[PDB]
Amino acid sequence: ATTNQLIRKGRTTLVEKSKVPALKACPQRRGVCTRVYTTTPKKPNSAMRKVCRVRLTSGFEVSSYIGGEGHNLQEHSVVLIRGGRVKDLPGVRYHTVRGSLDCAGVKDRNQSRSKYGAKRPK
Amino acid sequence: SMQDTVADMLTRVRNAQMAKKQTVSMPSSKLKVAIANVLQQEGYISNVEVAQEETKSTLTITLKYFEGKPVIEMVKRVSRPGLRQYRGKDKLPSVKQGLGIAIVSTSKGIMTDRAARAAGIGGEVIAFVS
RNA sequence: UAGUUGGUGGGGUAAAGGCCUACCAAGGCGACGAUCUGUAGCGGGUCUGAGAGGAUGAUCCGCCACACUGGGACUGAGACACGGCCCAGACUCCUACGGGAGGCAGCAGUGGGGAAUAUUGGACAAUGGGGGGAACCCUGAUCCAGCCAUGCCGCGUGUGUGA
RNA sequence: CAGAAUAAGCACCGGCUAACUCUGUGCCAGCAGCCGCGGUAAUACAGAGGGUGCGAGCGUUAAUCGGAUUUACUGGGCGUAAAGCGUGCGUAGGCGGCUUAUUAAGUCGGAUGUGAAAUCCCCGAGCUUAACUUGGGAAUUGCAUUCGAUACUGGUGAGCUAGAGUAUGGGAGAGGAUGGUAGAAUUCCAGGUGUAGCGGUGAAAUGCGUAGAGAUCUGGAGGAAUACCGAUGGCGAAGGCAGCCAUCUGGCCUAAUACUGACGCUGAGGUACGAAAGCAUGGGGAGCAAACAGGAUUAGAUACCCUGGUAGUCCAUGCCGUAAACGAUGUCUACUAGCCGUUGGGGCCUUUGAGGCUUUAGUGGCGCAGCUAACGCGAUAAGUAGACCGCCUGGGGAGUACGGUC
RNA sequence: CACGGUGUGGCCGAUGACUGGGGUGAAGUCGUAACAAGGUAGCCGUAGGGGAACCUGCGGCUGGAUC
Ligand SMILES: NCCC[C@H](N)CC(=O)NCCC[C@H](N)CC(=O)NCCC[C@H](N)CC(=O)N[C@@H]1[C@H](O)[C@@H](OC(N)=O)[C@@H](CO)O[C@H]1NC1=N[C@@H]2C(=O)NC[C@@H](O)[C@H]2N1
Repeated sequence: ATTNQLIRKGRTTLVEKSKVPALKACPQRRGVCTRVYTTTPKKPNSAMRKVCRVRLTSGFEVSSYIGGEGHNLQEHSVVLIRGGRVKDLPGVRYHTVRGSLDCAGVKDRNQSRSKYGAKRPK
Repeated sequence: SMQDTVADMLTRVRNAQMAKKQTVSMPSSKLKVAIANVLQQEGYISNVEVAQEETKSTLTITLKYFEGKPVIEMVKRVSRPGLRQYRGKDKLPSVKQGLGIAIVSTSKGIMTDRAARAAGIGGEVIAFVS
């Protein structure tokens, strides 16, 4: 581009889009579990993944992953969701915080307890 | 069309040096003569001649070679008709840490960047030579 | 774009001025973006970056604007006035149905919203502000205290020996 | 004053990235920022042992800049990776040959005023240290006024001819428009000779023929296209243009004088032209041939093959505005080894007529330097530089939807 | 002159029986269009036809093999 072309038309910059639009620039969001179900991963993975469909205070209806082994969630539970992708479950872009509102902490764990929200055993 | 005769002169010099010519000739003008005189004083070229046969005038430059390489390794137009460059006395460019010369047109004549710094004036940066 | 652009006579203001009005003329703005439309308080500054740039405008300081929503004026040196007046609108409260009352975006606090942000505290001793001749009175400005690992900085949770 | 007495957790150990083994489970349970782990010996899942990094904190999520030269002013690209408009002309704008005088707008220098305080930085001071507070500086890269300089750019006056253009002689060409005309061939029609096949395919069949085909000879009708020449030839801005003749008409090449004196280059919007197919109205219709019909092939055949055949292909007057509209390479200018062809001209030399040197404008093959990721380009650059315009920013969704113009 | 009312138009959003195409997943069905001369060279524009990739006509390109 010549100097005259730069003066007539500048350099355009392309705005970026957030990977977690349902959070609406908040670190976490409250929601109500519309569904609690199980999905299968894409290839080359094979498992039985635990997912929930949650209606957020932002107005969106999204899907969140439940981490750890064993969860007490059912429909109409009130949960807190944060960002985070699974990358083997299509369309799942958020995680559920274990041990926050209705989600319980994972039991029988003693390593990495702050994630999964397990209190320190005596 | 031809719109930058200074750039034409610099390009002729660069191509002649790359082709190992001994002499390079072009149509003449007082600005090119001044630039050639500055180059000769700085030692990049050997001799400058002007032949005035008629209304036309021809400028001739004798080139220098040293240990199988041309003396002028880089000559670059800086200010151009499409973008003119002016610098103050505190922002005059330095060409490879002073081992080169930046030709500057100032209100006191055409001189090198260090001469302009010594005189405490700025001007238009014509070319970088090294 | 038709008080629209300019001019004259007059009005009006603390003061220049289409600020207003009666005539006269056809002017004025626009690709150097007018008109319309979306978003937005601005700056000193803050973060990042080698720099050029990019992002941002809490806490401190300057300027502007607003005070339940709109339209006005009064008093006064100064307001079109957060805790003043008049009018209109929505909402809320007391009533003995005769009649009345109100505006926390001041400090504290309540409900709600939210992932999330504190006490219905003390004193005018200090610095200021208002009144008074003074004594002195007022001051949720301010100076302090309470709560929170929210951040920065500092310290401790012991030292030596002991095969 | 009494007494170690009241006081230690969090993340991680496959690579990026410092820190490794054992049990449990067997593509399950689960982990995961990216690449990826788990299907019986899992350093990657869960526990334990050990270790690593931090420490009153440790991790996760969200957000900004960076790394990102990933919008490139500093500081990128467009032959084949994304990217040159199909091609011209031209408006605004950008840029613009040489000499000279003048001006001081751009440009440069000095002085003065201002650029609040706080903040950042430096030297100190006070906090038991540090955070923090604070004195003084430096900085605030800016703005304004005024005084100077005149190399370059701009303005003004004068001058010049190397760019650009004009007149006069000569030359080549399928350049364009209109009309006429010639020869070969296909098809149809009539007639003469003459008798069983013709045509078609890998092989066949549909089809034609004893009211006589095919073959052969003579004569008519009509349409479309121009063998040989013919060429890596020519002309045109591009799209494109081929028998011959006349009329109207554009550009180009070439020589020497004379003339004007920068009159130039590019070009957002705009506008003109623009293969084939297609559309409208009226004509024409030999051959060919989308659609369609029949015969074959095939598992099926909707196709490739065969026999027919309508629109169309042709003319007149208009529209449409798209192509792998390609050199996948925008226009203009200057410079940078050589060798061998060819087209249209100019000059010189031999010596009788045909050759040899040059020079210029096109068109080709190699190739030094240089450039490129490579392939390759290489005076017809994709090399070295300048002026202006167009365009690109991962692959799909998508040259799509909505709106608008035609 | 604020607020208000009437008539008629413009713009923004939400919603709507039914309907069209797109993407992702999984390999169930029908074929084999492209990549070798891919078994009819491929592709571009345009027009017609067809269950579907696609086929055919006209013009164009080499980003086509072998002679
Ligand atoms: N100043 C304005 C002047 C305008 C004028 N245009 C002059 C000009 O500017 N020319 C520039 C030269 C660029 C040239 N077009 C590029 C090129 O040549 N190939 C494109 C690059 C592809 C690849 N990287 C090379 C390649 O595959 N090569 C083949 C190859 O050698 C050979 O093929 C086989 N199978 O062996 C040959 C036989 O066919 O074909 C060549 N291919 C071709 N030969 C043709 C040709 O030269 N042209 C037209 C077109 O047909 C060309 N393709």
